[PDB]
Amino acid sequence: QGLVVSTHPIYLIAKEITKGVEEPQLLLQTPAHRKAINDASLVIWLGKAHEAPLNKLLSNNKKAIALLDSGILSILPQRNTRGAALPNTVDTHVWLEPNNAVRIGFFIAALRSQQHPENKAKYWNNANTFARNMLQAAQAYDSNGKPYWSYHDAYQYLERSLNLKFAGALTDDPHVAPTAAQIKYLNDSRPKAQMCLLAESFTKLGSITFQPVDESMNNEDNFVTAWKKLAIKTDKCVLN
Ligand code: NA
Repeated sequence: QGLVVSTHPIYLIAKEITKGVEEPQLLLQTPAHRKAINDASLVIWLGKAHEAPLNKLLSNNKKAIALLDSGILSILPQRNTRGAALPNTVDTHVWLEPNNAVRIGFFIAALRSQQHPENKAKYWNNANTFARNMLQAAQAYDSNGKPYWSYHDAYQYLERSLNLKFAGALTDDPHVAPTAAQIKYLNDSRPKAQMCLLAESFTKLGSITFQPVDESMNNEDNFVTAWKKLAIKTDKCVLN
Protein backbone atom coordinates (compact mmCIF):
# COMPACT_ATOMS: atom_id res chain seq x y z
CA GLN A 1 0.00 0.00 0.00
CA GLY A 2 2.27 2.86 1.24
CA LEU A 3 5.89 3.97 0.81
CA VAL A 4 7.84 3.30 4.12
CA VAL A 5 11.22 5.13 4.65
CA SER A 6 13.81 4.12 7.33
CA THR A 7 15.42 7.51 8.22
CA HIS A 8 14.19 11.09 8.74
CA PRO A 9 16.39 12.90 6.11
CA ILE A 10 15.33 10.32 3.45
CA TYR A 11 11.68 10.60 4.71
CA LEU A 12 11.87 14.41 4.03
CA ILE A 13 13.09 13.76 0.42
CA ALA A 14 10.32 11.09 -0.05
CA LYS A 15 7.70 13.65 1.28
CA GLU A 16 8.58 16.22 -1.44
CA ILE A 17 8.52 13.56 -4.18
CA THR A 18 5.11 12.23 -3.13
CA LYS A 19 3.51 15.59 -2.30
CA GLY A 20 -0.15 15.66 -3.32
CA VAL A 21 -0.18 11.89 -4.20
CA GLU A 22 0.37 10.14 -0.82
CA GLU A 23 2.15 10.46 2.55
CA PRO A 24 5.24 8.28 3.15
CA GLN A 25 5.56 6.64 6.63
CA LEU A 26 8.79 7.05 8.71
CA LEU A 27 9.84 3.65 10.11
CA LEU A 28 12.41 4.63 12.83
CA GLN A 29 11.22 7.83 14.67
CA THR A 30 9.26 -3.36 17.17
CA PRO A 31 6.33 -5.38 15.77
CA ALA A 32 4.68 -2.11 14.66
CA HIS A 33 7.74 -1.41 12.50
CA ARG A 34 7.25 -5.02 11.28
CA LYS A 35 3.55 -4.37 10.43
CA ALA A 36 4.35 -1.22 8.36
CA ILE A 37 6.86 -3.20 6.30
CA ASN A 38 4.53 -6.11 5.52
CA ASP A 39 1.86 -3.60 4.42
CA ALA A 40 4.30 -1.45 2.43
CA SER A 41 4.39 -1.52 -1.40
CA LEU A 42 7.90 0.10 -1.35
CA VAL A 43 10.55 0.51 1.41
CA ILE A 44 13.46 2.92 1.04
CA TRP A 45 16.38 2.42 3.48
CA LEU A 46 20.12 3.34 3.19
CA GLY A 47 21.21 -0.30 3.60
CA LYS A 48 23.03 -2.65 5.90
CA ALA A 49 25.86 -0.14 6.26
CA HIS A 50 23.61 2.50 8.04
CA GLU A 51 20.97 0.22 9.81
CA ALA A 52 22.58 -3.12 10.86
CA PRO A 53 19.61 -4.02 13.17
CA LEU A 54 17.08 -3.54 10.36
CA ASN A 55 19.33 -5.47 8.05
CA LYS A 56 17.57 -8.81 8.71
CA LEU A 57 14.05 -7.96 7.46
CA LEU A 58 14.88 -5.48 4.71
CA SER A 59 17.89 -7.14 3.10
CA ASN A 60 15.76 -10.10 2.03
CA ASN A 61 12.65 -8.02 1.22
CA LYS A 62 12.10 -7.57 -2.50
CA LYS A 63 10.15 -4.29 -2.06
CA ALA A 64 13.02 -2.78 0.03
CA ILE A 65 15.52 -0.72 -1.97
CA ALA A 66 18.84 0.06 -0.22
CA LEU A 67 20.06 3.46 -1.58
CA LEU A 68 23.75 2.70 -0.72
CA ASP A 69 23.67 -0.58 -2.76
CA SER A 70 21.86 0.86 -5.90
CA GLY A 71 24.73 2.60 -7.82
CA ILE A 72 22.70 5.85 -7.96
CA LEU A 73 24.79 7.81 -5.38
CA SER A 74 28.24 9.44 -5.21
CA ILE A 75 29.74 7.20 -2.47
CA LEU A 76 32.76 8.36 -0.44
CA PRO A 77 34.79 5.94 1.80
CA GLN A 78 34.88 6.14 5.56
CA ARG A 79 37.82 8.01 7.08
CA ASN A 80 39.93 7.55 10.16
CA THR A 81 40.07 10.39 12.71
CA ARG A 82 42.96 11.94 10.75
CA GLY A 83 41.18 12.00 7.43
CA ALA A 84 42.71 8.92 5.77
CA ALA A 85 40.27 6.73 3.81
CA LEU A 86 39.52 3.21 4.96
CA PRO A 87 39.70 0.71 2.07
CA ASN A 88 36.44 -0.92 1.02
CA THR A 89 34.32 1.23 3.29
CA VAL A 90 31.35 3.56 2.54
CA ASP A 91 30.55 6.81 4.45
CA THR A 92 26.68 6.49 4.97
CA HIS A 93 26.01 10.32 5.47
CA VAL A 94 25.25 10.67 1.67
CA TRP A 95 22.22 13.05 1.82
CA LEU A 96 24.33 16.12 2.95
CA GLU A 97 25.73 16.20 -0.65
CA PRO A 98 23.03 18.27 -2.57
CA ASN A 99 23.65 16.29 -5.81
CA ASN A 100 22.99 13.03 -3.86
CA ALA A 101 19.71 14.44 -2.44
CA VAL A 102 18.62 15.21 -6.06
CA ARG A 103 19.64 11.71 -7.26
CA ILE A 104 17.59 10.24 -4.34
CA GLY A 105 14.60 12.35 -5.46
CA PHE A 106 14.64 11.23 -9.14
CA PHE A 107 15.17 7.58 -7.96
CA ILE A 108 12.15 7.68 -5.69
CA ALA A 109 10.15 9.21 -8.52
CA ALA A 110 11.16 6.39 -10.85
CA LEU A 111 10.42 3.66 -8.24
CA ARG A 112 6.88 4.92 -7.31
CA SER A 113 6.05 5.74 -10.98
CA GLN A 114 6.56 2.02 -11.92
CA GLN A 115 4.20 0.96 -9.06
CA HIS A 116 1.57 3.75 -9.56
CA PRO A 117 1.80 4.81 -13.26
CA GLU A 118 -1.40 6.87 -12.70
CA ASN A 119 0.69 9.36 -10.65
CA LYS A 120 3.84 9.29 -12.85
CA ALA A 121 3.55 12.98 -14.02
CA LYS A 122 3.26 14.35 -10.44
CA TYR A 123 6.04 12.09 -8.98
CA TRP A 124 8.46 13.38 -11.71
CA ASN A 125 7.37 17.11 -11.50
CA ASN A 126 7.91 16.99 -7.71
CA ALA A 127 11.40 15.50 -8.37
CA ASN A 128 12.07 18.38 -10.82
CA THR A 129 10.89 21.04 -8.27
CA PHE A 130 12.87 19.35 -5.42
CA ALA A 131 15.93 19.31 -7.77
CA ARG A 132 15.50 23.04 -8.64
CA ASN A 133 15.20 23.97 -4.92
CA MET A 134 18.20 21.81 -3.83
CA LEU A 135 20.44 23.19 -6.61
CA GLN A 136 19.43 26.85 -5.97
CA ALA A 137 20.35 26.32 -2.29
CA ALA A 138 23.72 24.78 -3.31
CA GLN A 139 24.62 27.52 -5.89
CA ALA A 140 24.65 30.03 -2.96
CA TYR A 141 28.14 28.48 -2.25
CA ASP A 142 30.84 28.85 -4.97
CA SER A 143 36.69 30.43 -2.57
CA ASN A 144 39.57 29.09 -0.42
CA GLY A 145 39.27 25.83 1.57
CA LYS A 146 37.77 26.39 5.06
CA PRO A 147 39.29 24.10 7.77
CA TYR A 148 37.00 22.39 10.37
CA TRP A 149 37.00 19.61 13.04
CA SER A 150 33.99 17.42 13.86
CA TYR A 151 33.26 15.53 17.05
CA HIS A 152 32.77 12.46 14.87
CA ASP A 153 33.00 12.33 11.11
CA ALA A 154 29.45 12.89 9.90
CA TYR A 155 29.87 15.86 7.47
CA GLN A 156 32.20 14.52 4.68
CA TYR A 157 29.37 14.91 2.07
CA LEU A 158 28.85 18.66 2.97
CA GLU A 159 32.53 19.49 2.10
CA ARG A 160 32.43 19.64 -1.73
CA SER A 161 29.47 22.14 -1.58
CA LEU A 162 30.75 24.51 1.17
CA ASN A 163 34.46 24.10 0.23
CA LEU A 164 35.26 22.63 3.72
CA LYS A 165 38.65 21.03 4.47
CA PHE A 166 38.46 18.18 6.99
CA ALA A 167 41.16 18.72 9.58
CA GLY A 168 40.22 15.75 11.75
CA ALA A 169 37.75 14.30 14.19
CA LEU A 170 37.78 13.88 17.97
CA THR A 171 36.51 10.19 17.95
CA ASP A 172 35.81 7.33 15.44
CA ASP A 173 32.60 6.26 17.28
CA PRO A 174 30.39 8.81 19.15
CA HIS A 175 30.07 6.27 22.07
CA VAL A 176 33.91 6.32 22.58
CA ALA A 177 35.47 9.21 24.44
CA PRO A 178 38.09 11.08 22.42
CA THR A 179 41.66 10.09 23.48
CA ALA A 180 44.06 12.69 25.01
CA ALA A 181 46.44 11.74 22.16
CA GLN A 182 43.86 12.63 19.43
CA ILE A 183 42.99 15.94 21.21
CA LYS A 184 46.73 16.74 21.44
CA TYR A 185 47.26 15.62 17.80
CA LEU A 186 44.41 17.98 16.64
CA ASN A 187 45.60 20.90 18.84
CA ASP A 188 49.24 20.66 17.62
CA SER A 189 48.19 20.17 13.90
CA ARG A 190 45.79 23.22 14.09
CA PRO A 191 45.39 24.65 10.56
CA LYS A 192 44.23 27.92 12.26
CA ALA A 193 44.20 29.64 15.72
CA GLN A 194 40.37 29.65 16.07
CA MET A 195 39.02 26.28 14.85
CA CYS A 196 35.35 25.52 14.03
CA LEU A 197 34.14 22.34 15.85
CA LEU A 198 30.87 20.75 14.59
CA ALA A 199 28.95 18.15 16.74
CA GLU A 200 25.44 16.52 16.76
CA SER A 201 24.15 18.38 19.86
CA PHE A 202 25.04 21.00 22.45
CA THR A 203 25.72 18.30 25.01
CA LYS A 204 42.06 21.08 25.97
CA LEU A 205 41.43 21.51 22.21
CA GLY A 206 42.02 25.34 22.64
CA SER A 207 40.28 28.29 20.91
CA ILE A 208 37.16 26.85 19.21
CA THR A 209 33.82 27.95 17.73
CA PHE A 210 31.40 25.18 18.83
CA GLN A 211 28.45 24.66 16.47
CA PRO A 212 25.85 21.89 16.84
CA VAL A 213 24.75 20.61 13.35
CA ASP A 214 22.11 17.79 13.18
CA GLU A 215 22.59 15.90 9.88
CA SER A 216 19.55 13.78 10.85
CA MET A 217 17.32 16.95 10.57
CA ASN A 218 15.14 15.65 13.44
CA ASN A 219 13.22 18.88 14.16
CA GLU A 220 12.63 19.90 10.54
CA ASP A 221 9.72 19.24 8.11
CA ASN A 222 11.44 20.39 4.83
CA PHE A 223 14.72 18.79 3.53
CA VAL A 224 16.01 21.86 1.58
CA THR A 225 15.08 24.24 4.47
CA ALA A 226 16.91 21.82 6.82
CA TRP A 227 19.92 21.71 4.41
CA LYS A 228 20.07 25.53 3.99
CA LYS A 229 20.18 25.97 7.84
CA LEU A 230 22.85 23.25 8.33
CA ALA A 231 24.94 24.85 5.52
CA ILE A 232 24.72 28.48 6.76
CA LYS A 233 25.41 27.43 10.39
CA THR A 234 28.43 25.37 9.16
CA ASP A 235 29.72 28.24 6.91
CA LYS A 236 29.49 30.82 9.75
CA CYS A 237 31.32 28.47 12.20
CA VAL A 238 34.27 28.01 9.72
CA LEU A 239 34.48 31.75 8.66
CA ASN A 240 34.12 33.17 12.27
NA1 NA B 1 28.67 14.66 -6.31
